[PDB]
Amino acid sequence: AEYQNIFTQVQVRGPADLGMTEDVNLANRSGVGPFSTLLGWFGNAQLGPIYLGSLGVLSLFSGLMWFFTIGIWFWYQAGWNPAVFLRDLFFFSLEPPAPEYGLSFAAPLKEGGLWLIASFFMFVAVWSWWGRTYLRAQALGMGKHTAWAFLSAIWLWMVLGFIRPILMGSWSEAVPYGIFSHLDWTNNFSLVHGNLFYNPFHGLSIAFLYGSALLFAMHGATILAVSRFGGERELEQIADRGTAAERAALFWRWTMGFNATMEGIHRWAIWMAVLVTLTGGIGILLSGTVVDNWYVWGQNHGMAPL
Amino acid sequence: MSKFYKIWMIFDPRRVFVAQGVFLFLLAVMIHLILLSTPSYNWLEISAAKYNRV
Amino acid sequence: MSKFYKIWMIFDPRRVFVAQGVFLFLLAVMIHLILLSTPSYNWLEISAAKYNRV
Amino acid sequence: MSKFYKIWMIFDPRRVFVAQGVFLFLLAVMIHLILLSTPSYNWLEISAAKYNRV
Amino acid sequence: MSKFYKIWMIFDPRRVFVAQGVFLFLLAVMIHLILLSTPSYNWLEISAAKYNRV
Amino acid sequence: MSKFYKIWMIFDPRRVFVAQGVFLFLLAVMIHLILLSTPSYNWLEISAAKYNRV
Amino acid sequence: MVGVTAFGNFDLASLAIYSFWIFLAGLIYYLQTENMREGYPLENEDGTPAANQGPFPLPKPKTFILPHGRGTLTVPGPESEDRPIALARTAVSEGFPHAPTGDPMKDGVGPASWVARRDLPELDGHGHNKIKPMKAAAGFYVSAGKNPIGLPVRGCDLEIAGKVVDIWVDIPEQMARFLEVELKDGSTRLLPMQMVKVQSNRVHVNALSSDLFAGIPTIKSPTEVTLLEEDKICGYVAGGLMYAAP
Amino acid sequence: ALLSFERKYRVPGGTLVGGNLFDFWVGPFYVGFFGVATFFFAALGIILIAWSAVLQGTWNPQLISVYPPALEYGLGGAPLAKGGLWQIITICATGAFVSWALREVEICRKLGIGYHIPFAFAFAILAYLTLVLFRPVMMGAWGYAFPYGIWTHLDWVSNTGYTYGNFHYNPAHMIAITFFFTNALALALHGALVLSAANPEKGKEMRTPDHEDTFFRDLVGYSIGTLGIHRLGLLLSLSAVFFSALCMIITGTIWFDQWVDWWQWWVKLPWWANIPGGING
Amino acid sequence: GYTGLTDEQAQELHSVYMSGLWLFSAVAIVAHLAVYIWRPWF
Amino acid sequence: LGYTGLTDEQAQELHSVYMSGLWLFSAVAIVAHLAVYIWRPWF
Amino acid sequence: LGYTGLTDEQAQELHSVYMSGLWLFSAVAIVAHLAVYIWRPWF
Amino acid sequence: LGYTGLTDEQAQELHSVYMSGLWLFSAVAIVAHLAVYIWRPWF
Amino acid sequence: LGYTGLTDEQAQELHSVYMSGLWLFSAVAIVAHLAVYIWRPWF
Amino acid sequence: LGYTGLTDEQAQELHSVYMSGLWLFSAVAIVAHLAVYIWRPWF
Amino acid sequence: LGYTGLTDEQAQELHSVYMSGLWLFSAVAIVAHLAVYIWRPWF
Ligand code: BCL
Ligand SMILES: CC[C@H]1c2cc3[nH]c4c(c3C)C(=O)[C@H](C(=O)OC)c4c3nc(cc4[nH]c(cc(n2)[C@@H]1C)c(C(C)=O)c4C)[C@@H](C)[C@@H]3CCC(=O)OC/C=C(\C)CCC[C@H](C)CCC[C@H](C)CCCC(C)C
Ligand SMILES: COC(C)(C)C/C=C/C(C)=C/C=C/C(C)=C/C=C/C(C)=C/C=C/C=C(C)/C=C/C=C(\C)CC/C=C(\C)CCC=C(C)C
Ligand SMILES: COC(C)(C)C/C=C/C(C)=C/C=C/C(C)=C/C=C/C(C)=C/C=C/C=C(C)/C=C/C=C(\C)CC/C=C(\C)CCC=C(C)C
Ligand SMILES: COC(C)(C)C/C=C/C(C)=C/C=C/C(C)=C/C=C/C(C)=C/C=C/C=C(C)/C=C/C=C(\C)CC/C=C(\C)CCC=C(C)C
Ligand SMILES: COC(C)(C)C/C=C/C(C)=C/C=C/C(C)=C/C=C/C(C)=C/C=C/C=C(C)/C=C/C=C(\C)CC/C=C(\C)CCC=C(C)C
Ligand SMILES: COC(C)(C)C/C=C/C(C)=C/C=C/C(C)=C/C=C/C(C)=C/C=C/C=C(C)/C=C/C=C(\C)CC/C=C(\C)CCC=C(C)C
Ligand SMILES: COC(C)(C)C/C=C/C(C)=C/C=C/C(C)=C/C=C/C(C)=C/C=C\C=C(C)\C=C\C=C(/C)CC/C=C(\C)CCC=C(C)C
Ligand SMILES: CCCCCCCCCCCCO[C@@H]1O[C@H](CO)[C@@H](O[C@H]2O[C@H](CO)[C@@H](O)[C@H](O)[C@H]2O)[C@H](O)[C@H]1O
Ligand SMILES: CCCCCCCCCCCC[N+](C)(C)[O-]
Ligand SMILES: [Fe+3]
Repeated sequence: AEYQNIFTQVQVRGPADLGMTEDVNLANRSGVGPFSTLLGWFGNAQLGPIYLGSLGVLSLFSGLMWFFTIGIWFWYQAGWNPAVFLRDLFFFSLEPPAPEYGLSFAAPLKEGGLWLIASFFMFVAVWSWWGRTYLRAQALGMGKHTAWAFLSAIWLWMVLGFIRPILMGSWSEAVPYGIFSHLDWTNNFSLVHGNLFYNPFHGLSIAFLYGSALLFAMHGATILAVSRFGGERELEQIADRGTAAERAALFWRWTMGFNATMEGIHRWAIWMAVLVTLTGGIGILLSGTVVDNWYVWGQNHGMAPL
Repeated sequence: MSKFYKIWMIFDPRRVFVAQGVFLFLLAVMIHLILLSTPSYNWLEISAAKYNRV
Repeated sequence: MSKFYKIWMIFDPRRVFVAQGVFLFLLAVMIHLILLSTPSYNWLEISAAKYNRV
Repeated sequence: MSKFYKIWMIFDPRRVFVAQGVFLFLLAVMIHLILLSTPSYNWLEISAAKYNRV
Repeated sequence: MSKFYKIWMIFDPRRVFVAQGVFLFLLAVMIHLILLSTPSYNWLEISAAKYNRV
Repeated sequence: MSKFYKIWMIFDPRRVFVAQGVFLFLLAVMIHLILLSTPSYNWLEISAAKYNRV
Repeated sequence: MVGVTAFGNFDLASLAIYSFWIFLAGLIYYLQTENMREGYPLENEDGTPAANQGPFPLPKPKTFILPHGRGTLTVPGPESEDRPIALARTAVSEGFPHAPTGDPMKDGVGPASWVARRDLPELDGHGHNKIKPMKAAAGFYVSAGKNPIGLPVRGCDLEIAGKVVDIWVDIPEQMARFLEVELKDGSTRLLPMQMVKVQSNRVHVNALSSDLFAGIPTIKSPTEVTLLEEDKICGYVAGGLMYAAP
Repeated sequence: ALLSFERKYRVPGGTLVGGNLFDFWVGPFYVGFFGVATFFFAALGIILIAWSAVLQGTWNPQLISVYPPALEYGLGGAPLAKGGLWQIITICATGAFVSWALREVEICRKLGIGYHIPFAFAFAILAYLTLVLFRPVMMGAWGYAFPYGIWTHLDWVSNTGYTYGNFHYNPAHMIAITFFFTNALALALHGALVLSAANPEKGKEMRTPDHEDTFFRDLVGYSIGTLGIHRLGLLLSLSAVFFSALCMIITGTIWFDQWVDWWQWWVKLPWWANIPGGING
Repeated sequence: GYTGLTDEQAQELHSVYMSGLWLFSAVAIVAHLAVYIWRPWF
Repeated sequence: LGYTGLTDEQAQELHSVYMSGLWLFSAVAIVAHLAVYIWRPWF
Repeated sequence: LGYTGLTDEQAQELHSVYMSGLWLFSAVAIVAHLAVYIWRPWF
Repeated sequence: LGYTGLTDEQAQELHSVYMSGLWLFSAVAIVAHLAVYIWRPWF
Repeated sequence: LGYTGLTDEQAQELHSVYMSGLWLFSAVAIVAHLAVYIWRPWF
Repeated sequence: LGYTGLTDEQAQELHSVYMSGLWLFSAVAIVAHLAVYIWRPWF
Repeated sequence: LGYTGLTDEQAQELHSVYMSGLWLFSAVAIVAHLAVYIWRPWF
């Protein structure tokens, strides 16, 4: 049979890689954890070390409180029964306050008060993690592309839970903390605004979710195809172009009529993924605030018969 | 009950002050937000009823 | 019992105190939230009923 | 029977002490949650009926 | 209590000011948001009804 | 408050000025949109009602 | 502010959807011109610049500094396939294949092509060699999988071509790169791991047949492989799927 | 019009059909045997969509739709104005996709690279063939396939989804959606991580894959590697499409009722079906 | 010898480990005795 | 032994101070529980 | 200290200009608020 | 011990400053609780 | 002598500038609360 | 036989201690079953 | 101060031209606002 380079047939293990200390505070960085043979069949086997500094403490402890607050509400909702908690785990939900309160913070802890407490913990945990994502790149002297790409996903996160509920004047517009609960919110959000399919930015946002899936299947298959020429090390292909980068480019040149470079394909990748949540934030922020029926708005804008 | 000053010979002062500062901030807001949630201690609503406001 | 001092010779003092500190706070937050949920011990509501604040 | 100390020539004391502490606390909270769920042992709700607080 | 100046030999000034500046802005916005949310302290509405504008 | 000039020996002028420009502009646009939303202070509507342009 | 339109039906949602078309057009211009930093300007079938260069202008040069005093790479810049391309065109007109003027695998054309890269080893962040034999790397062992050392190497013609002597490993990535295989001639050649199939009792190389291992390009140092040697070895072996499976 | 390094790669060979009959390049495109087939099928299907517009009476591209034959025709042929044109365009699209996948195989052989790309494209083709061919054939009529309109193929999705209630509750849908979200998240991380290494802070040396591992170990405590991330990206998308086609080949052929009711098998397990409390008890 | 202890080190360690174990059970017995008086389960 | 690097003399100093905080913590807990039981007993 | 590379005189030079703009920007803001409060007070 | 390198002189000087702020923070909290209890008790 | 490479006299000066800005920020806040409380008390 | 690095003496004393623990565990099991059978017999 | 390399003579020359354009653009804006205000004032 023919080797398709999808699983490593042979694993080689040596000293634990402790990383490089460009400007990293080496005190905060922990020690190397275990080695996973199962993960070694697909990628690296080494787990850790992890940098837990000042924004790591703030993010992990706030993220713990957000996670633990929702858990205790689920134990209360289960009547403190371990079996009932297991049974109805996907049905429990922590919900925002009723629309009668608007944006006011005077809602009882059982009627959207714990939601505000959990939401604050999530606000601190997510935003602190963006700062940690920024600062971890800075200590290694690397570009901030990870921080700014993450900021695109935070944009949709802030539109769903904070920005739009402020603009709509009530916390009841926000997303409940549950598994089946936030699926119902998604289904009902479309029905209230008249078939969200006809939102132009939801349509664009889907174009880049399919485009990301299309692009990573293309890029991942291209690299594994030219991995026989040392194509996986894309960083050294950028510095000194080799036969892997030339065959990868000439495949898509002969197929599509245009191609990319080894570095330029990762600009397509980052820009295709950030538009998924950048466009989604606008479409969500326009729903109800500017358009309260996307099928009727569509009818006036082509897109649908009169 | 006096040799607690040795704890700064074991624990990094920078990490301890940061964790303690994070803990108090999160704790203070949670208690303040609880008091707002309880209608009997919401000091904004209490004054509204007392002084005949909205 | 008098030889319990050798636990530190096994466990890192730095790791034990972190694990214990997070443990106690979540244990204490859990217990308060259980009393808060139960109407018989919600001291915020018990005081309101006593002093006619609602 | 008076030779059980030799288990510690087999198992690392650090992994046993961590695993045991996780096990016992998880076991203890599980039993306390079983008693809270059963209404004939809910000591929070048993006391409410006895002193007629509700 | 007059030795708090020694905190600057521990924490880097470039990091404290950024941490402090972010915190004070978000605290000010958070309190201003609470006041606007409650109709008793929404000053834009208070003047609107005081001068009979709407 | 006479030694504030030394803050520039800590923070790069390029990063401070850009950060303020984003902050000051976003702050002003936020407040202008907050006023434009409230019907009492919407200066475009006030002129129409005052001059009977509708 | 539902239904508020500046003109016609152009509301705030129309301003947003039309602003995105302009932003997307600017982004596609940027993303495409950032991908013209290699392989441009376009050439004719013989080497001269073509009369058509496309709608998109070339970008402006950027300098890449190299991480171990290896120089500054500026793209786009002067380019040349620094090697003797041994091909003769099959037609006077353009768009037709070029036939090799001899042995294609040795001459380095077609699917057996190689690029004249920097003739130095690739370095990790510590400045050492990224790839080195496992018996020289310290502490490296085969943690899982069939240890493919001492197994015979069978070619695509189902004839044995040698047996594995060592494994060349990527030190920072911690993955196997090449198999060093000793031939009946007594010499050693490198075979990329992606091109081998390690079975339970042998290593099968579908690309080359038995009487082609002696033609794999060799390495100037027993414990050090350079980018030029990697490209010749990888290009030669993978070029046998087309020119060496008759 | 060749790339500066393209002359040594244009060699004759690696053609499944022909060998010199259709072995040439028209501009940058490779015209294989299946390039001739792909162009004919791509061109015919487009002009049929243009022709179906004049039968529909519209020129707005967002209103043009080609509808499948009505449910009264079953699985046979149909008149051209009703649904016969859809069947020709579906055949033309099916021919163009398979020829495009087959044409990519000839390009892989001529460059001597692996066949990962054509294999991954066949997953898209199989998902498409599931929606227009396999699933309608099981259900019994061509009228269950989606129409060929920009905004009317969304109406097919919405109408089909709400036939079974909220489609979020399809268990294979949830798995597929998870793979799609993970694939886009990993694509943002992969592009950003490589770009930050190639474009460091300022006046700094280009970083190394040792900085790429270190960044993600500092961040999330693990790093899948440079080879692992590309295997993962390929497998996340193929998995996303596999469970996409899985969730629709079981909808209306095996499962017929609301997808919410499926999850009552868990909530009605015998050992906790009767315990009072919670949401369902 | 997997953990690298000596024979007397295991003797010393296990003596303390049992010392804590009987301390834990002594509280557990008192805890279980107190509950049985308050509310028996048998 | 000595996984953490603490000597026997250093471990005694650490444990002695650790118990001092433990007993201080529980004494507050005992007074707190005694105050609650007098206020609203649960048994 | 001195993490920016500016000398002592440069920080004096930069601050004097920054404060000039700050007072100039604030002076307009105060007049802007003074006009608005006269036209339509919010208190 | 010796995990951070702070001497006894440094540890005593660090603890003395830190414990000074602890009583300053605890005194403000005690006054705040006393003030709130007079205004609106919870027991 | 420290964790940040700052001499004691450097720390003495930096803290004095900081506390100067903190009294200024605090004093302006006290005026704001005092004006708001007289305008519309929250107690 | 090998396969682990044990010896005849090492396996015998390992079995002696292990099997003694097996009887100790079964000693509790018999007593517990006997008490349950007195309380609520299932036979 | 060499963040960009302007030699204090280009910056003076550059800033003179920028202010010349700045005043011209402000001059046209003032005329436009005076024209709109006389047309229909917004105050
Ligand atoms: C019936 C329901 C409606 C519908 C209602 C909605 C609603 C409502 C929304 C979407 C949105 C989207 N829809 Mg839709 N959608 C429908 C039909 C579809 C169909 C289809 C084939 O029919 C598809 C493919 C899609 C796909 C999409 C995406 C393009 C888009 C989601 C982007 C995203 O990744 O957000 C997911 C990513 C985020 C939300 C960002 C999260 C990042 C945060 C900061 C990270 C937090 C981590 C957290 C703390 C956990 C930590 C864990 C530990 C770290 C381990 N929809 C139908 C018509 N859809 C969203 C959108 O924006 O579109 C406009 C959206 O709000
Ligand atoms: C399976 C994983 C993902 C994937 C992978 C993937 N796609 C691929 C490939 C791969 C690996 C290619 O190699 C191939 C390629 O070359 O890409 C540039 C391709 C490709 N995927 C494409 C599109 C595409 N992929 C999609 C999805 C996905 N592709 C998956 C999510 C989608 C979605 C979700 O909508 C689209 C639109 C093309 C860019 C390209 C294949 C081009 C092709 O087939 O060329 C020949 C055919 C034509 C030129 C057009 C023929 C037109 C018909 C005759 C008429 C119209 C028929 C059509 C059904 C009408 C639709 C109407 C409405 C529904 C709008
Ligand atoms: C839901 O349940 C609720 C929340 C309602 C109930 C739950 C309540 C719980 C669990 C409460 C838990 C409370 C706890 C654990 C409180 C602990 C509080 C503590 C320990 C506060 C300590 C504060 C100490 C402070 C603020 C000290 C500050 C010191 C300074 C500011 C000085 C710093 C300067 C220094 C150190 C310079 C010295 C440097 C040199 C070099 C000498
Ligand atoms: C759902 O079920 C419920 C929750 C209702 C019931 C379940 C309840 C359960 C399972 C409860 C479990 C409780 C347990 C196991 C509690 C254990 C508590 C412990 C062990 C508390 C110990 C506290 C000790 C403390 C706080 C000691 C603090 C000491 C210091 C702060 C001093 C610092 C140390 C110094 C200074 C050492 C210095 C010396 C040197 C050499 C540096
Ligand atoms: C919903 O919440 C609302 C919005 C209602 C309430 C929230 C209110 C909040 C949080 C308000 C916060 C307000 C703040 C933080 C205001 C702070 C304003 C400040 C500090 C403004 C300072 C402005 C200073 C400026 C604009 C100075 C500019 C200086 C120049 C233009 C001069 C140019 C400088 C040069 C040339 C230096 C160059 C270097 C040399 C050597 C010459
Ligand atoms: C659904 O079906 C139902 C449940 C209704 C009925 C089905 C019941 C079934 C299928 C039950 C199956 C039961 C079985 C197979 C039970 C087997 C039980 C056994 C064999 C338990 C053995 C326990 C052994 C123990 C606890 C041994 C402990 C040993 C020690 C504590 C000594 C410690 C070991 C040391 C110190 C190693 C010595 C080291 C050196 C170096 C000498
Ligand atoms: C919804 O919210 C509303 C809109 C209602 C409220 C929002 C209000 C806001 C955000 C107001 C903000 C207003 C601001 C900040 C306005 C700023 C305006 C400025 C700064 C205008 C400046 C114009 C300057 C110009 C046009 C200068 C042009 C110069 C030239 C055309 C000449 C070019 C000269 C060169 C290049 C010099 C070359 C010299 C050398 C030696 C090379
Ligand atoms: C046995 O289990 C234990 C108890 C140990 C732990 C178990 C925990 C469990 C079961 C956790 C379950 C967690 C789940 C199901 C989480 C689901 C989360 C979901 C689906 C979230 C989806 C969307 C959430 C969003 C979009 C949140 C957005 C929030 C913001 C954008 C910021 C919100 C901040 C606000 C609203 C204002 C806060 C400000 C103040 C001043 C309160
Ligand atoms: C491609 C990127 C660049 C786009 C062009 C650059 C300018 C961007 C702004 C264009 C705004 C004008 O866009 C134009 O708006 C009017 C406003 O109702 C639309 O509306 C007009 O046609 C529609 C559709 O028949 C009618 O329902 C409507 O009654 C009529 O007024 C036009 O259909 C649209 O073409
Ligand atoms: C759906 C089209 C399938 C065509 C597959 C490609 C052809 C395979 C056989 C090629 C070799 C044939 N032949 C006669 C030379 O042996
Ligand atoms: Fe890549």
